Amino acid sequence: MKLQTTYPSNNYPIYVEHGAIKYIGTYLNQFDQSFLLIDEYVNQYFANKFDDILSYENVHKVIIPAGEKTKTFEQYQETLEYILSHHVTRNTAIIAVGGGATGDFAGFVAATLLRGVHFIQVPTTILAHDSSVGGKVGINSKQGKNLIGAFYRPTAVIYDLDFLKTLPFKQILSGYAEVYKHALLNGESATQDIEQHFKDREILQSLNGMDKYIAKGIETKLDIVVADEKEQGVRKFLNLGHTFGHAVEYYHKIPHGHAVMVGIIYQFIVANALFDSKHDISHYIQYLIQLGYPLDMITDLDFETLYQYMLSDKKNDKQGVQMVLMRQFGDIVVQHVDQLTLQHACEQLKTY
Ligand SMILES: O=C(O)[C@]1(O)C[C@H](CP(=O)(O)O)[C@@H](O)[C@H](O)C1
Ligand SMILES: [Zn+2]
Repeated sequence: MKLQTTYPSNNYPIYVEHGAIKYIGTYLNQFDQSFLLIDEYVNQYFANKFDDILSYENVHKVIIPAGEKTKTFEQYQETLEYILSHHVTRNTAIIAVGGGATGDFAGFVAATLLRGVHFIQVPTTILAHDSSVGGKVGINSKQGKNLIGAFYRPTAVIYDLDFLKTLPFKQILSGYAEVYKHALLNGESATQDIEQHFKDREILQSLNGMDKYIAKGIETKLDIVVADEKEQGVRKFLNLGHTFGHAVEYYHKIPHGHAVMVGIIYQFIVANALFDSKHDISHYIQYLIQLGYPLDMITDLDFETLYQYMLSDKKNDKQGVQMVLMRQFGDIVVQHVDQLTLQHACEQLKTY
C-alpha cells in the first residue's frame, strides 16, 4: 500500500507493505551519499537485513544509542560531526531504521545537516506508524520530551510490515496506544470496533488484524498533518492524552504508549471534570487491563512534579496549562485546565 501527502509542493510517499524494505534502493543511488542511522539494538536484530543495500560505496552505517537514549544534545553533536567528517553534500540522505526515537533523532540530524539534506523514514515498530509521518523530529531537553527539533518533511517513508513479527509484547502495547488513539479520534464506531477486534491480551499479542488497524492509523494522521502541518490548530488533536502522558513518560520513564494510555484515561477524567461528557472510566480502565497494560505506576504518580513539567508542554500559552479533551466522539476540544482539574483528576485517576 502506497500513500502520498497532499501538500502543495514537495510531497512524500509512504510505503506500507510486508516487503517495503526493498523500496530503499530505488533512492540510494540518486544521492551522492547515504548515512544509515540505526538503533544499537535494531542493528543486532537485523544484522544482514540491510546488507543488500549497505555493502555499497555510498552507504555508511551509523550506530546511535538505543531508542530514547540517543535523543540528547550530546549525541546530536557527535553524530553530526562524525557524519560531516565525510565531506558530504546537500544531496546526501539519512536513512532512519528503528523506533520513533531513532526516527526523531535521525530526522533532526537530517533536518539540520548543511541546513537540510534528504530524509528516508524506515520504521520498525508499531508506534512508528505514528512517529514516522508528519515530519516532527527532534531531541529531548532536561525540561522534557521533544523540546528542540523541527518540522522536516521526509523524502519518503518505508514501513515494512514484516518488522512487527519481532516485536515483544511490551512494544505491542506501547505501539497499540497510538493505533488506539487514532481510533478514539476516528469516532465512537472505530473505537468500539477496534475494541471489539482487539478484545484482550492474546488477540493483541497475536497481532491478527493489526496490519489493517495500522494502515487506518497512518491514513488518519496523514490527514491531520497535511491539513495542519505546523500544528496550527487541528493537529493539536494527535496530542490526545499526551499532556499528562509526556509528563509520566519523562518523569516515570515508562514506554510512550503505556504513558499515553494512562494519559488517555486521565484526559477522559478531565472531560468529565469540566464538560461532564460522563465518560465510562470503569470501561477504559478495564479494557486496558485485559489488553495487558501494567498500571503499576498509577499509584506512584505525583501531581506536583508532573504539573511543573506540564508547564513546559508545547501546547500551552501564557495563560497556563492546556489539554486536548474529548467531550464526545467527534467533539475534541483544546483549552485551559488550571491546576484544579489537574489536582482532582490525578487523584480520581488514583481511585484506580
Ligand atoms: O502531531 C504529531 O505528530 C504528534 O502529536 C507528535 C507528538 C510529539 P509532541 O507532542 O512532542 O509534538 C507524538 O507523541 C504524537 O503521537 C503525534
Ligand atoms: Zn505519541
